[PDB]
Amino acid sequence: DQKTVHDVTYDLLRKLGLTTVFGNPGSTEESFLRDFPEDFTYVLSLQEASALAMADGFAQATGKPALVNLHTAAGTGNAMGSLVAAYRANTPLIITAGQQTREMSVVDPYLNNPDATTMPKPWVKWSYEPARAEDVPAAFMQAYAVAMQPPMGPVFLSIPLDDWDKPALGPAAVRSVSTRVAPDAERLAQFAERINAAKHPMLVLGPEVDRAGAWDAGIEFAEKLGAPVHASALPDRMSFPEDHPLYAGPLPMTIAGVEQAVSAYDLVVVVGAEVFRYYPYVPGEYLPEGTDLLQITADPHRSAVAPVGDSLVGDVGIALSRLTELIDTPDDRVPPKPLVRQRHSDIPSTAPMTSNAVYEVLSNVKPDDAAVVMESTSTMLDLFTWLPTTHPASFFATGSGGIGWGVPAAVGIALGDRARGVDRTVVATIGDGSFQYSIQAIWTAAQHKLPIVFVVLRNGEYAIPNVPGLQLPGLDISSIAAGFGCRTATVESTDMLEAELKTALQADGPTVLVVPTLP
Amino acid sequence: DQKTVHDVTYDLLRKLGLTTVFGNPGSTEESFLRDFPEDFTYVLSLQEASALAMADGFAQATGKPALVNLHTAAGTGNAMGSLVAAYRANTPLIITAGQQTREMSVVDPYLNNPDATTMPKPWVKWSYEPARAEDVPAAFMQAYAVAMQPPMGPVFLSIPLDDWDKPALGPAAVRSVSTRVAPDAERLAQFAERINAAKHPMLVLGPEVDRAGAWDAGIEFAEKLGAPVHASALPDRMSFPEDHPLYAGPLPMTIAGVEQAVSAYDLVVVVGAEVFRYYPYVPGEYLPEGTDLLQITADPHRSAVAPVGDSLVGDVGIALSRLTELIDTPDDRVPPKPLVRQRHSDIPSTAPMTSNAVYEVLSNVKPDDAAVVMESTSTMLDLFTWLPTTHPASFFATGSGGIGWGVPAAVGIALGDRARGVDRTVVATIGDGSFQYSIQAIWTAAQHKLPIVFVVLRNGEYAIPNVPGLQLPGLDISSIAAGFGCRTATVESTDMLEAELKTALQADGPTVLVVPTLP
Amino acid sequence: QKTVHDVTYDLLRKLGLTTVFGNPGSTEESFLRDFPEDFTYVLSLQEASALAMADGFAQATGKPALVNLHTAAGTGNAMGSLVAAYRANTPLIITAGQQTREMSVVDPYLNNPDATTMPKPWVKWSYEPARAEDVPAAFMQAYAVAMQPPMGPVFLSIPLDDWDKPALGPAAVRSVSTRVAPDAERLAQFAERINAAKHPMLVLGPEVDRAGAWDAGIEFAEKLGAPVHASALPDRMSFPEDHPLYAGPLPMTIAGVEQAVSAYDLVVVVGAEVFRYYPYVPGEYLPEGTDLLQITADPHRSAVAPVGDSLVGDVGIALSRLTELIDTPDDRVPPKPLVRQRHSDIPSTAPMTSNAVYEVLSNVKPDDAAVVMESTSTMLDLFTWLPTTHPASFFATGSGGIGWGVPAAVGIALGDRARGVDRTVVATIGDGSFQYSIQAIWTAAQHKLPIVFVVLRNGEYPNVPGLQLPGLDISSIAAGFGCRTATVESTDMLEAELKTALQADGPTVLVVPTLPQ
Ligand SMILES: [Mg+2]
Ligand SMILES: [Mg+2]
Ligand SMILES: [Mg+2]
Repeated sequence: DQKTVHDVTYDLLRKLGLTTVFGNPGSTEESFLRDFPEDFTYVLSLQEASALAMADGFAQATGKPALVNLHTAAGTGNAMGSLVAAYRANTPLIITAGQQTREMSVVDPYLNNPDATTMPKPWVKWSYEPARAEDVPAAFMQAYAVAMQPPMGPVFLSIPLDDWDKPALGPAAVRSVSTRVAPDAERLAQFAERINAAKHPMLVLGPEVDRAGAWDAGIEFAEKLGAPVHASALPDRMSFPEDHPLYAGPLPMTIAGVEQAVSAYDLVVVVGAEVFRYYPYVPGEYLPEGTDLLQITADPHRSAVAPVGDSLVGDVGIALSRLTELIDTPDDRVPPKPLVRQRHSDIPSTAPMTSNAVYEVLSNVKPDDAAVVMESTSTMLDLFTWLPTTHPASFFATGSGGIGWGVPAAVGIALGDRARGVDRTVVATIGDGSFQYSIQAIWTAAQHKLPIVFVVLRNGEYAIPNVPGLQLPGLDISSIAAGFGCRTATVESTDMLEAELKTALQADGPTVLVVPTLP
Repeated sequence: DQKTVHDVTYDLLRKLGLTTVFGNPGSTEESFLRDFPEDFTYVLSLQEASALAMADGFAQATGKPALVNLHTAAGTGNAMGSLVAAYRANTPLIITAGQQTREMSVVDPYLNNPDATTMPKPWVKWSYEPARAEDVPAAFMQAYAVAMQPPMGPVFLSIPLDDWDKPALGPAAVRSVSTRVAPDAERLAQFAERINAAKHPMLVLGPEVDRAGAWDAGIEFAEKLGAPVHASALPDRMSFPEDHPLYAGPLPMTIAGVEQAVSAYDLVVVVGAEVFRYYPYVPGEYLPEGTDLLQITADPHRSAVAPVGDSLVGDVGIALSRLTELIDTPDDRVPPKPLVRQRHSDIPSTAPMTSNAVYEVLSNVKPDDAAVVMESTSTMLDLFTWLPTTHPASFFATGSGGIGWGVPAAVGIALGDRARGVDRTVVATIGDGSFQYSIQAIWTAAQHKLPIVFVVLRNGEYAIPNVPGLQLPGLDISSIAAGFGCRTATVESTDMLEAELKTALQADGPTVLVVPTLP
Repeated sequence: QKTVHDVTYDLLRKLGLTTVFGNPGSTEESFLRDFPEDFTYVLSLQEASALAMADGFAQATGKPALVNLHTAAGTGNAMGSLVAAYRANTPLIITAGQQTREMSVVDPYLNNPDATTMPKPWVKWSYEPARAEDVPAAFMQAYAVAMQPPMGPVFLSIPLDDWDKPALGPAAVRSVSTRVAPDAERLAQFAERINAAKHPMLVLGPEVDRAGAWDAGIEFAEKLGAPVHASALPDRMSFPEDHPLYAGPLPMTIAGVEQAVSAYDLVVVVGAEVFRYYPYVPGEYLPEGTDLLQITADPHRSAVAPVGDSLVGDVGIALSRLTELIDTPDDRVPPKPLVRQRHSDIPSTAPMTSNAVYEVLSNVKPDDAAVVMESTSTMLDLFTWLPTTHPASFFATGSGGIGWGVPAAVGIALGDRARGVDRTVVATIGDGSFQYSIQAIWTAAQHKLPIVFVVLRNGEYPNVPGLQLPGLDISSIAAGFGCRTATVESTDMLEAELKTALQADGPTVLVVPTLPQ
């Protein structure tokens, strides 16, 4: 009748709010999952890359940590790609895996996970296997503490399967931690003074802003400062309304490009974005002479690696509210030149159509409060042109740039919306290559009847001389989708796209719309 | 006109025989894959877990190392589960990933893979990123050297994308290494003396024997010794003919079970198997009093972790041939009690049928020289009963116990058979849960028109109190298979199974046969 | 025309990293070549001493310091000191030479393969640049990582051919946050919880002194009016031990601390671990009815706490702000000042008790001296006779590992001299501890540092082997390394030799025969 480690750990998890587990069960996790409490929810994915990316989307949508459970070394390993994405997104995930029993692990038995704590390195804030069964509950509290303290991120706990049935020491202590630190006030005041002195400042608001819930504070600061506001290149979140008069669009993604974009300004203020998220290499100066840079981030790693600038560490939400109070109202600052999207319509059109046609049709039917998930690199321009983000927490893309994230993340986001009482649709625009990586995640969408519309752009190739492995012939994506239980159609025209979109928006459960598009 | 690192590295790869690359291409790998030589082959998989497991099967079937190419941290991470399997199988894989350019990596740009060498740890023999572009070719030679020296295993090389276009130092030196070491002759002679002295010896021949090409040598030794011959529990390879009069079947998979199985013997000789591959925990003595143990393995890690016994390190093929010469012909050794399979027939039967029905139908139609790939844990007894392995290199299962291996490994094995000029069919029996993990691999089978028959046992659940996540409703596996380009049928009876099997064996290209079976 | 070497030293000068501690070897030659005239190289005879000396120098100056070590071998020799620097949150930039990129692929002699793994898990960051041209930016990055809170050591491995390559241009000079502030809203909740307490108790730990928050701590403590404990096993002391609210160090066991807090309804832990336990004696971490708040600059220390609600933030900022936030408590009947049981063993002949030794010390110790302590067995005597009354005036090993105090004392004195603080360092070191890093006293002699090493000689560190230290003439060893020395025969002679040592130029080693205990 004594409480076991299992009893008191689930009791702690409930108090912490960790009542949803994403995973794929195996033998080494049976003692953990056995007698799963009735008020907890287990979300099954067919493959671990999907489980962890789903948890990532869930955690991001709920603004709360999520628990993942993986099958020893094999399952942990399958999730390592999604782990990089979660780590780059600063998502508070508690990743657990079963481990062989302490009674046999010394002989390295079948499905042992030797040196388990090394495996997820270097992509976790913390990796741990308790020295004894009795500390499993405190280890969970600690995992939550590490994950949730800034900057947030995933952690790993390996638990020998025999631990769970051991007598507990007693109830687990329930702790709470700082999820924010504030900027040093004296340094923040120094930054404000430098900002007041600028003649031609520019403001960059990156993904940390939306993740801090600081959308409104960013707007209030941006409007007082009166400067043009850029977003991050290659954003995994969007943190400032893209229809705002001050919006100047995403930064370029190269050194030379950013150099040229900032050369008009005497000061760049970067809040919640890296300095800078560069992708392809085009040589230049990180910062052109005559342009100074300030950086504000909650992640000391991001200020540490910055090639240039003066930085400070602090929650970006606190920083923005405070900066608003500290800066002067500029004297007659000249309104930035409005951002103009080169829109032209390719509607109507028959399949195969341009990606430009596809995104315009989407913008005509997309509900105003829908969330957009993006995983189609060849079509970023189309998303920018036709689907501006105008609400907080309504745009998501891979934290790392690795694909196979958006499909399971969409399932996680919709599960998250349902848990937090938000009624909206998730629209995911995914390339056909990207769609294949974690295609099995759509089964979970169908199983939970999630309002997700997956719009798959089928052009028969990957989004990239004589390079092998780019072509994707011989895929009937509708059959696969139907096979996994999703509603589906292959669209023949912009009219059919529009009509199927309207039907999908009203359906119970997810739909996969396959849209043939041009290469 | 000067040779680049790219020129001379592919020249070296060709000389080494590394002319097939398994992977999934990305931006950070473009400079590697560009101008891919015409006589090389690129095998595309839709997801990295599949790419690496496919390479694993290819390498095992060809008896030669294979090259894998993965997309920076994201792609490396997606493959980590299959990496554990390859590492546990001692498969010589050279795993490479692209890395961000040396011109920008210091600022941790998008898709950088910081501390890349730590990531695949602890599941590689060696992990390396060259200190300069010019050493890339020597680093490949070294990767091959480490992978190929005993015990074989996978290695990891991370290559900054800018390296490939740098001027080479000159042609790369071509080296060759030992792929075997021999047992210390004086210690092996000591072991032979101990064997001569046994009154009731037993012999265990594990997966290293088949991987060493030592099938015949194992038979010759086993026949001279006259002892019963067990196989490994949970075998990833089978190394001794299962229809042999001396065959006593696989060992049990628990401590108590093995204890009881070996207690009749005064000496257990374990060649090329772990001591012992235990799975579930049932307490006992590793070795009962009165029973001694000798262990011979090419992997010092396996002798190091053994709880009991005297061991020696050496190639198992060399050891077996030599032991044959060293041991006495036993005087009138009593023939072991024959192994009797509890066969009873459930043919004919309508769907859903017993797994016993399914495997008997398979045994009636399976070509004698077919390879079997196994990934259906709830049906190991059926495989044992109806599909004995009677040829070398004709049985394969996951190295680690992690599922999602057999489907892509089957594709790799068939590609391997085609490369090495062996004409045979691969029959893969896969559970429905297992089939989902790396389901996209079947697209590669269809793209290369491989003679693979995937027999999927659909019982609606995973092969395992109150445990969540075991049920798999709402999957139409035929639609998915057809969607990926494979021939397919859903069988309704043993008659239909037999007929579809015969049709599949004659088809060009793979077939997925979905067989409804009982829970 | 400018090389990587040129622009890196230029950047280091601008960062203030102008003193280098180490012992140079072949693989460092290219780094140290043409060492600029305005930089200072402090040589130690062994690497453990070099890093611990850099630790003390950085703690004393309140600035980062650079350490340069000889490839795998030299880095390895310093790993024990690295643990101490890492536990103390000292911002040290540790560099080591590496074999040339031209050869390292063949694993040549003195190569350091997988260099970045070696100092793990005891650095915040470990790195070997992907190319020569990134070396200057790597140094800026190392500074950034070490200096951002919580501070700590980092490791850079530099292939020896990198230094002579052409630089890309001047290195960008960046500045970073060295503090974050508490979340104001969370701090305000903590303040409310403090106001609601009937009988709170305050713990002030080593972070407070490292943040220069001695005054803020006094101000807050005096307004709250609660008893004030210090950390067990302190590496710094942050609150005057002659203050009327001072209750002494916490016990060092679970059962002990459980008992110590049981009178209080709320424990407020600022800049101390929760809690620094050493021997195991079982209990509950907190008794029922006692709650705990924890404020630390190190997220690791809040993460591992077994109990409590915590927040992360600079402890100086938190203290100053808490003072403004809490109520003025009413009806103050103040806790009575701590009464130490003091009974003299003076005068006395050697071998004397440590009780005698410390009282003699208290009689002659300059009021503004720094104490460096490494004698676990005599902590009670230090508490009894040598209370810490000024900020930044007590130092002991960050980790618990011995061999730290001697080199640290050398670095502290060099740091005082660098920052223009005129004071004496008094180090009280057991005779076993004095041996680990005894070569460090050579650097003290070489730089003529005002350090008085008081070595408590009792011939030991049961039944456990390896505890006996016979056949050591420490006085002759010290003189051999160039230090003034004396073996004292009585309290009178101890006192006399102390006065001479405090007046002498350069360090003195006083060997004091003490009774075992
Ligand atoms: Mg495409
Ligand atoms: Mg099944
Ligand atoms: Mg002593």
